[PDB]
Amino acid sequence: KKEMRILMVGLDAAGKTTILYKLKLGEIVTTIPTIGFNVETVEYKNISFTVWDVGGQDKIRPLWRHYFQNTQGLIFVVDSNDRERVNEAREELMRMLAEDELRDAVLLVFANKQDLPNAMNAAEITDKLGLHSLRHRNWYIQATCATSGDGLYEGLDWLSNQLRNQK
Amino acid sequence: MVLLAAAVCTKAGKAIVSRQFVEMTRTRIEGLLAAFPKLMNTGKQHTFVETESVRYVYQPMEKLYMVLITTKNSNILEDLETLRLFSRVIPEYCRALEENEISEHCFDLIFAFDEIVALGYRENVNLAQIRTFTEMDSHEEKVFRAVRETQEREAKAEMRRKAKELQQARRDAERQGKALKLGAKGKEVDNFVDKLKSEGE
Amino acid sequence: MTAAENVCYTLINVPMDSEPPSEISLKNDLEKGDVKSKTEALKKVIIMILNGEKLPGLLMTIIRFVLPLQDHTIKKLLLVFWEIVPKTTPDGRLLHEMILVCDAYRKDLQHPNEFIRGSTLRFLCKLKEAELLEPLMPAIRACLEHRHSYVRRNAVLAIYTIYRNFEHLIPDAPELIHDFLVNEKDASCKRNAFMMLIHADQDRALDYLSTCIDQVQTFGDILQLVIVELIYKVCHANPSERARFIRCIYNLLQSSSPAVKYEAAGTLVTLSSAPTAIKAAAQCYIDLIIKESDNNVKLIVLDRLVELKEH
Repeated sequence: KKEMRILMVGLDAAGKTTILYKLKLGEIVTTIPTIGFNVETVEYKNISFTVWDVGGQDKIRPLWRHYFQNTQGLIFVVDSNDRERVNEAREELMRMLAEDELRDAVLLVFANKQDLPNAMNAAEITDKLGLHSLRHRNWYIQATCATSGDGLYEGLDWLSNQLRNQK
Repeated sequence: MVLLAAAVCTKAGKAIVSRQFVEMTRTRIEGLLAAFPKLMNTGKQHTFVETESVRYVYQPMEKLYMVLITTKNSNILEDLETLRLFSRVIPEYCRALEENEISEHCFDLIFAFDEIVALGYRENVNLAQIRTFTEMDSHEEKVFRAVRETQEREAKAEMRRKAKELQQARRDAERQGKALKLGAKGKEVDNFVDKLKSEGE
Repeated sequence: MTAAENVCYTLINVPMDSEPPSEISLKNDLEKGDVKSKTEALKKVIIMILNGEKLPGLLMTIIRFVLPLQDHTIKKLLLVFWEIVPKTTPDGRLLHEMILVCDAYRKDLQHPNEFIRGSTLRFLCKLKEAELLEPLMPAIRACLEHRHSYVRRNAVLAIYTIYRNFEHLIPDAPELIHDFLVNEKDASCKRNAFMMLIHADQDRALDYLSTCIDQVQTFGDILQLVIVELIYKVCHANPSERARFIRCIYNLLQSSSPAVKYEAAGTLVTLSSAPTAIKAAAQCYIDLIIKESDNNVKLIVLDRLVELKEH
């Protein structure tokens, strides 16, 4: 099985840990904001994805740099209901994408919490994050509900196909 | 009434392992352990040494000494029972009472010593309880692991099922385009109290 | 603080016979080794740090590759590693990396293995960093209600040390431990709860003792010794209380435990100067010297008779 290292990052309360355990255990884990990281191995289509869920709190964001090394795919989780912090999520994403160690990393953006009535749609998040300005980077945005699991498998299927063609 | 430290020393006076149960500086405990071999009197029929500040209580173990460092006001009866318990713990981990085996098993000894004494007070433990506590064999952990392995198996089965469905959906999308009573209990205590009252207390 | 002025709970004087493992070798064994190689590498790292070597480059390697392991030996060795590793910068600030370690302590306090919980609680008694203890307080409190006496007895000691060093983290600790002591059945848990109350709140310890004073003779020797220690401290601070406890201490002179007899005789001399009380204590010492076969006991109890004679 091809082993792939994936870094999952984003702001606090974006639902990163809920996505990770929904993929691994099939269940919704009610998570307090992650004050650390989780590492879990998820198997999809004979690829073993080692996913690193790093906490998104302001105190933890400076530590994301330590996880960039040997990252083949980047999953950026955004709370699509949090309109106030979308600009902060854009700045942090752009700061990460400027790092040379992430230059060859494939970007998957999860527009999470699409089940909420005030959630920004995937197109509005694409514009607010400025994803169309990214040159020479393969990116995809998927609308996701971490609680139902909707869109999570479509995002992984895209990631698996991209990482299979990169060799 | 406080056990300060427990140490295993060579007959040459080298401390191999020491565990402290109270807040001591490294310089203080190393000083106390370095003084011990010079303070040891040979040819005496007792196994303690007192300084101005501390008491050493020790037991010879072939080429080694098991040493307890206590306060001068520590209860010697409790300290001797504690010393006997420490001396019985060493052979449970070390087959030979030599410096090399004590050095190889130093962490197992530290873990066993922490089961005997907490904050300078002796725990009510026997050798079999120390063994049980150091083995860490938990029934709850075994049950928790068995439940978690079962959940991981189910999640793996579901993930394989969804992976097949997605791969099939892609292929289909590509295809479609009255006796006299003598003696009352407690009379001795009452007589003692009545004597003390007669003495003005 | 220099390593020599720091609190030292462990001394290991192993002759480093073999070439001292390079930091790069240790790092490779910790990252890529099997559980046995990781265990031996971690033992070597602990011994090197105890002998005054500074290995700051290994901290994150241990956090990433050793901390998530579920091996019981590695879990215990990690508690010894966290006891000795510098947690603060030279300027006294907590290292940023320690936040990742704090979540591991919280997981270990919730671990299904009761011995991991108990060992982690015992380690927390040695922690001096309030910022690491604050997020653990809910998990430490939950360990008081644990089904195993091994967890409960160590949870009482953890609460006692946290209250003593950082009262603001658990200001209700004396009340919480009093309610624990009243409901507890395990003798070791009762002793540890009572010992905390002697140091933190003597009035609550006295209130508990007042409910059980007539039953003290039926208690285990460990609980009797801690009760004698309370009676000594209270009667030393407040001489008016002596009249209340003389009868209890005299009953403890008849204990089956020679350790309790010795401590009760020593305490009786401090409670009463009356000739009858001194005679009872002196006879108890003479009887201990005659009955006890150990020359260490004979000599030390003889010194108590010599101290009595100096008055």
